[PDB]
Amino acid sequence: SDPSSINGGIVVAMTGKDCVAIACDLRLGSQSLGVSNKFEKIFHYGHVFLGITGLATDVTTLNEMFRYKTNLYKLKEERAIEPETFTQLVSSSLYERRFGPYFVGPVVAGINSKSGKPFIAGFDLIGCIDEAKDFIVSGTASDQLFGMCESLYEPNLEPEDLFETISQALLNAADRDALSGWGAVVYIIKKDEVVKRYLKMRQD
Amino acid sequence: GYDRALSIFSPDGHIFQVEYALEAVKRGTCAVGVKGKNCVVLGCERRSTLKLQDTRITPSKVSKIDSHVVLSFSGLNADSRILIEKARVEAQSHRLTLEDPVTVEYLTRYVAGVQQRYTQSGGVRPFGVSTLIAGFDPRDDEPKLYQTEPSGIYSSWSAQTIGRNSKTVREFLEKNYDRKEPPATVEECVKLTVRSLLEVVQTGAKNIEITVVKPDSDIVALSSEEINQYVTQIEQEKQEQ
Amino acid sequence: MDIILGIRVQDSVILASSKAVTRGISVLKDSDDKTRQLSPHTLMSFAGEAGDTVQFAEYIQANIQLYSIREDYELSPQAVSSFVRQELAKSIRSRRPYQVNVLIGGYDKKKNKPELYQIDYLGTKVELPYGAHGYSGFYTFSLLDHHYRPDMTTEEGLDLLKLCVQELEKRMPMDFKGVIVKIVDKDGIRQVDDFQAQ
Amino acid sequence: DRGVSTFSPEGRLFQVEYSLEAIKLGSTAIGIATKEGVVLGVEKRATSPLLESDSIEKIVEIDRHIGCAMSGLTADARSMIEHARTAAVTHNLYYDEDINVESLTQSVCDLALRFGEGASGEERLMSRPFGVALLIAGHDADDGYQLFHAEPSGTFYRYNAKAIGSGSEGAQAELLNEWHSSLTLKEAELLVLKILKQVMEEKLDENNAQLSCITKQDGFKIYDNEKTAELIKELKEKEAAE
Amino acid sequence: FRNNYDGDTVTFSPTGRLFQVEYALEAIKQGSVTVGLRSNTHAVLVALKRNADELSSYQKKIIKCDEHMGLSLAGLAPDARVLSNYLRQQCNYSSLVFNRKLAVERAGHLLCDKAQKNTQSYGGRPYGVGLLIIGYDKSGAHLLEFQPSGNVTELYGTAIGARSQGAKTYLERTLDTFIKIDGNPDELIKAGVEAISQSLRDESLTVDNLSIAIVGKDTPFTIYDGEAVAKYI
Amino acid sequence: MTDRYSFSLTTFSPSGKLGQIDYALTAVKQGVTSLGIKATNGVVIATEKKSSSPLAMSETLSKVSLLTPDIGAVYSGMGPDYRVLVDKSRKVAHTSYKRIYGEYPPTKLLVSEVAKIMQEATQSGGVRPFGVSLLIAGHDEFNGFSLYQVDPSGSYFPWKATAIGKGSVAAKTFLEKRWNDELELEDAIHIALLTLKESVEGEFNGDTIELAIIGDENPDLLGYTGIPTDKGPRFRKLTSQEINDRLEAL
Amino acid sequence: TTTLAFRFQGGIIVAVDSRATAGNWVASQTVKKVIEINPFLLGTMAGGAADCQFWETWLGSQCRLHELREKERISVAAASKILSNLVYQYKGAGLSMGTMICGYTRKEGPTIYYVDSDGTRLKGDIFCVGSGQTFAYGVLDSNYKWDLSVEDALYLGKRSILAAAHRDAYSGGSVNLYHVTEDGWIYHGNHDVGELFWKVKEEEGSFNNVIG
Amino acid sequence: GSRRYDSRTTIFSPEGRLYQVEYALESISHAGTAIGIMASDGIVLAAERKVTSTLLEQDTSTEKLYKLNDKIAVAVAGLTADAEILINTARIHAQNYLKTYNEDIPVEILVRRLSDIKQGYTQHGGLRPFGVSFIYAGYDDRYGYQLYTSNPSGNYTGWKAISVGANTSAAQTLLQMDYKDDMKVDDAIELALKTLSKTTDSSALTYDRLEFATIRKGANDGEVYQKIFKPQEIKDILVKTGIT
Ligand SMILES: *C(=O)[C@]1([C@@H](O)[C@@H]2C=CCCC2)NC(=O)[C@H](CCO)[C@]1(C)O
Repeated sequence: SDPSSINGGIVVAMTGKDCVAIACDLRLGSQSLGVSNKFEKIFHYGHVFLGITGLATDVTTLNEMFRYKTNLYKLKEERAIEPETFTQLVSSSLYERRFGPYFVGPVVAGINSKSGKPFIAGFDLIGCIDEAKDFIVSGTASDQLFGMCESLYEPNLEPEDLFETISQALLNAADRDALSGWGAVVYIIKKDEVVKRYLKMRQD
Repeated sequence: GYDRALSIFSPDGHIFQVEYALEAVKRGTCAVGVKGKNCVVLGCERRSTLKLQDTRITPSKVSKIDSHVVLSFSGLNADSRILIEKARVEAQSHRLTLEDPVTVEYLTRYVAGVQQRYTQSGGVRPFGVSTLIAGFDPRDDEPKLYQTEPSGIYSSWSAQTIGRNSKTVREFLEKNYDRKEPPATVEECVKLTVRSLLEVVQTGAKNIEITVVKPDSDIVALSSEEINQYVTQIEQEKQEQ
Repeated sequence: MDIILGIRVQDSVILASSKAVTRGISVLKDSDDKTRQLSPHTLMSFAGEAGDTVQFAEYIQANIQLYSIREDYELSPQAVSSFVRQELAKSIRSRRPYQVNVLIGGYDKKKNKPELYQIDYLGTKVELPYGAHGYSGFYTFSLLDHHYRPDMTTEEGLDLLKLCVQELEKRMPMDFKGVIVKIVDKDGIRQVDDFQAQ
Repeated sequence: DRGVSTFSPEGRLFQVEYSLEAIKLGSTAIGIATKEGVVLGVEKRATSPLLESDSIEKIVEIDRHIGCAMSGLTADARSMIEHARTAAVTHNLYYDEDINVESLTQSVCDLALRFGEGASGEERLMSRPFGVALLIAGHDADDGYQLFHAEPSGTFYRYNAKAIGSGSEGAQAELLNEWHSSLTLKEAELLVLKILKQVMEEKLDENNAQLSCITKQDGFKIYDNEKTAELIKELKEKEAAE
Repeated sequence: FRNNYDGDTVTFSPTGRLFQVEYALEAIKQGSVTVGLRSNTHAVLVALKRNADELSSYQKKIIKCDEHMGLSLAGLAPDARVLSNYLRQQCNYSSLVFNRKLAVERAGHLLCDKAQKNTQSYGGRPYGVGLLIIGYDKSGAHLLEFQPSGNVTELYGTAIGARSQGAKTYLERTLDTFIKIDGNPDELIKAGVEAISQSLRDESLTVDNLSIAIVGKDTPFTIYDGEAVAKYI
Repeated sequence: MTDRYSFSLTTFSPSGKLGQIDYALTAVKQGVTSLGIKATNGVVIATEKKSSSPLAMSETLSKVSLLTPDIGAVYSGMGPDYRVLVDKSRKVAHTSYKRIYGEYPPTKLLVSEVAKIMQEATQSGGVRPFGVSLLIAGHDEFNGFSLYQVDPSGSYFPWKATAIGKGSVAAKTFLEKRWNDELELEDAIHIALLTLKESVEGEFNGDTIELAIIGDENPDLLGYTGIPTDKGPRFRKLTSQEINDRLEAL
Repeated sequence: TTTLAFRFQGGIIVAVDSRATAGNWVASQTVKKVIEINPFLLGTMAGGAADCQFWETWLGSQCRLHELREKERISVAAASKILSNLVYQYKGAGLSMGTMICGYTRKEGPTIYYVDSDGTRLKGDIFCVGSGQTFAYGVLDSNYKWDLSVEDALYLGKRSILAAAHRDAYSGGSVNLYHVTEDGWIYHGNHDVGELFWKVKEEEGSFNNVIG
Repeated sequence: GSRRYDSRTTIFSPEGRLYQVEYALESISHAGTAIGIMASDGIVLAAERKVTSTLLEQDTSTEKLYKLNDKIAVAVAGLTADAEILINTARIHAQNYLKTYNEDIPVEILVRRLSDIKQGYTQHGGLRPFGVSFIYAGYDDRYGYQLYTSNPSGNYTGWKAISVGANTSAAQTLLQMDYKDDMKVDDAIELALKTLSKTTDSSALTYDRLEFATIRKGANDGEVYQKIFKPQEIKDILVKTGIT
C-alpha cells in the first residue's frame, strides 16, 4: 500500500571535521520476504554522493536520471557538479513530478571541491530541502535513526571517529526495523580520498 | 508544417523529381543479383574516388532485413538507410502479428510502398534509391529476387542489375543467363555474377563484394580471397583463348 | 500466481516454470511454456496478469530481435535486462500498467558467465544466484539458501530445482501441473524434456 | 511557381490534364462487357527478357464480384486498390451484402480530387493527382455486368467496351465496330485478345498479355497462361480462316 | 497582364477581376446544356446527358438532395457531387433538428457561402461547376441558378452549359406562357424539353440521352431517364 | 492566415555563402561602434548613445543591458532586434538554469543560449537572422571574468578585447596596441574611453556615452542584508558623472 | 452456455448449446453460438453475445482482406491473433468473451485457439467455455481419443453438450454441430435437447436417475 | 501566396544531386582543416583554427574539438553554431542509450543516428541542411578505436586517416603517403601536425592556431582516456615534432 514501506531500507549522512560520511543498509525485500542483500542505496557522480531510500524501482530510476543529468552537466559546464548545486538539481527534479512523485527519500553528501566545506542535505519525495549541519536520516527506520543520531552525534569528529558513530547509528537503528539490515556499507569522505567499508551485522 | 508539392506532373505527363531520383541511382555504384537453382547471389562494386578506408566499420552494401532476406541498392546511401530501417521494423512487426516471417515479395511490396508514398506526399522528395531484395520465403527453397525503384514500382527478375553501367552488365546477363538452366550451383552462380561485374568494375578484387543467400536463413558474404579466386579463374577462361 | 524459478550455476542459468493455465474453475492447459527466447543466449520467463503476460514477453522479444538485426550483434544479458526494467518502470506509471513479473536468464559470451535477473512489474531489478516471483520464493528459498554453491554443475542445479519443485508440490495448495525446465549456456538455450521424472 | 490545383484559362485543372498524359504512356488495357460476363485484358509489357512476366500484376481482384485493370503509373494504383478492397469488405460488414459495382467505383473516384497544398474543403493531403486510370468491372443483382472507367479527374463513365493506355484511340475505334449487344463471353475474349495484338508493339503471346473475367457464377478470375495460350491459338485460326 | 494575376484565387487583377474564378466559370460553358423552369405548382429540370464514346453511358446530370429539392449540374461532375452532398446534409440537418424542410432560398444562401470560401483563400480552388436548383417549399415552386463565383439567383427559368443561350432566349420569350402551366406537369416538362432543344445542334434528344426531373405541390422530387422520358421525345 | 512560411529563408548559394547571414553582418557594420575590454579584475563594455534627436531622452534608451547580476551585454546593429534578444536572454537564464540549479548561469553557457536563439533564426522556417552582434561580459566563480562576441550566424568567441560595428577595424587595431594581461579595471576603462573617442564624431561625454563594467560585488546594490553568501551584483552601469570624472584624466 | 471444440484425426469437432439467459429468464432456446467467420473458419461464442457476434464477424472481414492482400488463405494462428490483439486493445473497458477460433489449414492442420477478453490466446486440442464447461469436460476427457472416427467424434461432442445442458440451468435448448476439414467446415444439424435427451437415455442407458 | 518565396531546399537537380548539400559542402571546404588519424594504440584529432587575433582568448576557446562522450569526441569543420546544435543532440542520444542499456553507446550507433538526423534535413521539412562535417574519434569494446566522418548529406564512412574542411585533397594525398597500419599514437600525432603544416593557407603553424586531442588507453590503468590538449601542451608538442 505505502510505496515507501515495500522494499525497506535506510540511509544516514553525517558531517565531521573536514569530512562527511554517508551510510546505508543493503536489504531489498518484498514486504516480509527478503530478496537481496546487495542492494546498495548510495551512488556518486564525481565527488558528490547520493543515497536513496524508498521504492526500489524509483531508487534505480533516480540514480539513472542523475547520472544522465550530471553527465550532460559536466560536458557543458566543463567541471564536475558540486554538492550545493546538485542538491538544487535534486530538489527541482523531484518537484517536477509534484503530483505523481517518486516515492523516495534522497540524501546528498560531499565536500565542496573549492571551499573544502563539508555538505549534507535531505529531501522529501517532492523536493523539500533539509540542509542540516549535523546529520540526515531516511528510510523505514528513520525514527530509530533520529534517536541514534540525536544521542550519539557530536560536532567535528575526525574521519576515524565519525566512522564509528555513523556505523553504530546505522546498525542499531536497522536492528529495530524489520525491513532494514541484511548488510551495511559506510562511506567516509575527505577532500582527497573516499573509503568504503562493509559492516558485519545480524542477518535476520 | 512544410507540405509543398515537390513531386508534381509536368505538361508531358512526367514527374521530374521521381525522374531525377532515378538519375541519382544511375550515379550509384553498380549492384547485381542472379538467382541460381537453389540460391541467389548479390554483387556490388566498390567506388575508388578515395581509398584509405577502414573496411571493417565502413557500412556494407548488402543489408540483412531479417535472417532470410537481404537488400542491396544503388543511389543515395543516406536514403537507403531510411528504407532499410523501416524494412527491418516491418519484418519484426510481421513476425509479431502473423507469427511467421515475411515472404520476399511481401517485404518488397512494403519497401516499394514507402517509396511510392514519398512521390505523392507534400514536403518530401522521392528516395534517390533503387533496391534488389532477395531471399527465401519461410519453409520454401525456391529463390526470390525483386527490384524496386523511386517510383515505387517493383517486380521479380531471374537476374538484374542497377546503378552505373548497369546497361552494360544487363546486356551481359541477357546473353549469358538461360532460364532453362539457371546456375545449378552456388559456385557457377557466384561466377556468373563476378563475370557480369568484371564487365564494368575493371580489375577490382577489393572493388567487388559478393553475398550468397541459401534457403533457411543461410546467408554469408565472401572474403577478398574467395572472390579474388573467382576472378583469377575467370581471367584464364579468356587468355586460354 | 504461476511458478517462476531460476538458478544460476557454474556455467549456465536454469529456468523452471509451471505448465498450468487456470481460468476460474478450470485448468485450461497443462503444457503452457511461460517463456520467450529474446536472443540465442537470453531467455525470459514470466508470470502475472492474464493477457499482459504474453503481450509483454512478445513485445520485448520483438524489440530484441530488431536490435540484433540492426546491429548484427547480440546484446549482453545485462543490457537486455536494463532495457526490460526501463520498459516496466515506464509502464508502472502509465494508464494501464503491465502486471508482469520476469526472470531473465542469459549467458554472457563476452564475460563467459551465466547471469540471472529478477524484475517485478514495478521495474524492480536485482541480480541473483537464484530467484523467483510470487509465493514460489517462500517455499524454495530456504532450500536454495542451504544447498546452493557457486561452483555447482548444471546437473547439480537440476537436482536442487527438483528438490524445490517437490517442496512446492507438497506444501502449495494449487496444482501447477509440473514445470518446464530450460538451460541457458555458452551453446544457447535447450529444454530438458525429461523432468516429469528426472 | 503555380498551385497544384490551379485552373487553366480553358477551365481545366493543369495537374489533372498532365496526369492524363502520363496515362497515355502506359500499357494498354481493354474491357468488354457482355450479358455473359465482363472480360478484362492487359498488355504486360516487360522491359527486359530477364524480368519474370508473371510478376506483372496489372489486373487485380477487388472482391469476388469486382475486378479491375490499370494503366499508367501503376504504383499509384496500389492505394486505390487497397481503398477499394476495404470499401467492398467494409460495406459487406455493415450491410451483410455485396457492394454495388457503381458504388465501389464512386468510392474510388472520391479519392481522385483529394490533392493539393491546403485546399479549403476538408483535408486533402496528397501532393498530386493519381497518374493511373482504372477499368473497374463487376456484377451485381441490380445492374448486372458492368465496366467503368475511373480517371484521376474523379469522373467515371460506364462503357460497353473501353480501352485505356498507349493504344487506346486505335483500340477504341476497333471496339466501336466490334461491339454489339449480343456478344458471348468467348467472343469478347477473342476480341480483347485481337485488339491487344493490333496495338501491342510486341507479338502477343501468353506471356506478355493476360486475360481475366468476372461472371455471376464464378466471380473474378485471372486466366492462367495455359488457358489464354489456347485462346490465342483459337484466334490465329479464326483470323487465318479469312 | 492576366498571366501575372491568374495564378490563384487569392489575387485581384489590376481591374478588380478574379481570373481563377472566371476560368472556373469557363468549365461550366464547356459543360453539356441543362434547363430549369417553373410554374406556381411545379418546377422542372431538363438536362442533356453527354456521352464519351458510343460505347459509353450518358453521364447523369440530376441529383436529388431531399424529397422536395434537387439540382442539375454543368461542368466538373465531382464538384457537383461535393456541393450536392453538402446540400443533402443541410436539408437533412434542417429536418432532424427543427423538423423543418429547408427553404430553397436558404439552400441557395448556403451554397453561395460554401463557394465563396474557396475564392478568398490560398491553396484551394473555386468550384468548376454550375447548378440549377428546383424545389417546392412553404412558399411554392422555386428555381435557382448557382455560379461558382458564389452568385445564386432565383428565376422563373434559365439554362447553363454549352449553347445555353438558345434555351434561355426561348424561355425569356415563353415566360408569360409556361409560368401559368399550373396543375399540369406534362405540359411544363414538354415546355422544358422545347427550351432545351433550342440549344441542340449536334444531334437530337434521344431516349438514353434525355434526362428529366420534377418536383411540386403533391410531387416528390423524382428523376426520369430513358423509357420514362420517351413520351417527351 | 497561419504562418505558411515553414521553409528556410536563409539557404546556401552555389558559392556556399549564407546570404542572409552575410547581409545581417552588413547591417551590423553600419551600426554604431561598441567595444569590450577584459582587465585582470573586471570587464568593461561601452558604446555611443547615438541620440536620433535632441528631443529624445537618451537615458530612456539603454544599449548596455544587465542579463544577470554578473553578466551584461551591448551590441551593434539593429536596436529592436537587440532589445528582444535581451528579453529572451534574461528569461532563458532563468528557465534553462536558475530554475534548475538555483543559481545564475556562467557567462559561456548563457552566451551559448543566446547563440542558439540566433542560430535558429538562421535555419527555422519563416524568419530572417538577427541583424546584430553582441558583446557579452560577465563573471562566474569557476571561470572568473570573460568577454564574448556573438554574431548573426550564432557563432561566438572569447576575447581579451574587441570592437564591433562602424569603426571596428580601426578600434580593434588601437586596442591591440594598448592591451596587456596586467591591466587593472580602471586602466581598461581608460583605454575604453580613448578607443571610443576615435569613433565619436560629435559630443563626447557622460550623456552621449554608455558604459558598464563587471567587477567586484556591490553589496550596496543588493537591496537587503542578512545572507552572508549574497554579496551583490558585479554588474554596474557607470553614471554620467562617473564617466566625466574619468574624461578629465583623458 | 456450453461450447466446446476438439482436435482429432478427422479434423475438428465444434459443438455448442443454444440457450440465452438474463438472470433466471430464458431469453431464447434458439441462439447461434457458432460464427461462420468464413467457409474455412469457425468461431464459438460464450459470455457477451454482442461482443462475440460483433468482433467475430469483424474478424471475418479482416480475414477476407488478408486473403485479397496476400492471395493466400489466412492461418488460424494469424486469424486468432487478429481477434486477440483487437480485444487486448480494449482490456479493462468491459468486453466479455470466451471464444474458440477453429480452422484446418494445409500449413497447420487442425487448429484451435482459445481467445478471451482478458487477452489470453491459447492453442490446444480440447477446450470448453461457458457455465456448463465442467460438465462437458467430464464427458470429453474420458472418451476422447485422437483416433476417433468423424462419426464418433461428432457424437462425443453432441453428448458432451447434452451432459451440460442437463445439469447447467444456463445451458440447453438444442445442440448445433460442426465438423471442420481442410476443405472447410460441414454443418451437422440442430438437435433439440428435449428430444435428444430421451433418445440418448433409451439408446445409451445413461441418465438412469431421470424417470422416463 | 507563400510558395513564391520557397527556395525548395530538398529537391534533386536534373543530374540527381542535392543542391543544398553540394552548396553546404562548398561552404565546408572553406572551413579550418580538421584531421583524424587512427593508430594501433589510440586516435588523434587535430584542427586548424580559422581566423585569429592577438586579443582572441585561446585558453577559454573551443571551436573545433568537442567531447560527446567519455569515449567519443568529434572535430568540426563548418558552421560552429550548426555544429553545437548537432553536438548537443548527440550528447543526449549517448545518455539515453546509457540509461536504457547501462552500457556506453557503441561508436557507430551514435554516428549513424547523427547522420540520420542530417539526412532528414535532406528529404523533408523544407529547411536548409547543417553546414557541418564531423570527424568522429571514439572507442568501444566491439571495434576498439574507430574513426568516422559525416557530412551535410547524412552519409558516413570509416577511416584510418582522414580530413575535412579546406585543402582536403592535398591533406589526403599527404596522409595516404605517410600513413602505416602499425603506426603509434605518437607517430600519428606527428603525421597530423606535419600534414596541417603543409596545407595551411597561413604563414607558419603556431600553437595559438591549433586544437589537439587524443583518445588513448593509458597502459597504467586499463581504461580509455580523452585528452584535449591545452595551449601550452600544443606549444610543447609543436617544438618537439620539430616545427617549433
Ligand atoms: C453463455 O455464455 C450465455 C449466452 O446467453 C450467450 C448468448 C449468445 C452467444 C454468447 C453466449 N452468456 C451469458 O451471459 C448467459 C448467462 C448469464 O448468467 C449464458 C446463457 O450462459
